Amino acid sequence: TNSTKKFQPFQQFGRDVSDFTDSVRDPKTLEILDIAPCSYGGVSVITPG
Amino acid sequence: KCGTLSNKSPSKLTQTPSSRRGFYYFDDIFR
Repeated sequence: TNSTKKFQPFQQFGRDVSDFTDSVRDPKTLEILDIAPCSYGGVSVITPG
Repeated sequence: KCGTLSNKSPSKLTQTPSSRRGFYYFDDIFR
């Protein structure tokens, strides 16, 4: 997704508290991007035996 | 070729305390 952080040109990647890649620059263009996992939410099942 | 000074005063070694100066970016990772 699009992101609103602009940093100095000696930086390429971005790490959060858990050392996971969250913000990146792009090649083939110059634009900052945010990466997020697509596994989310809690799923519970109900069975009558 | 280079100039040579004749006389000069001896260097004085007075000292001053710094105050929270001289820090640098130690990494190239955005935080």
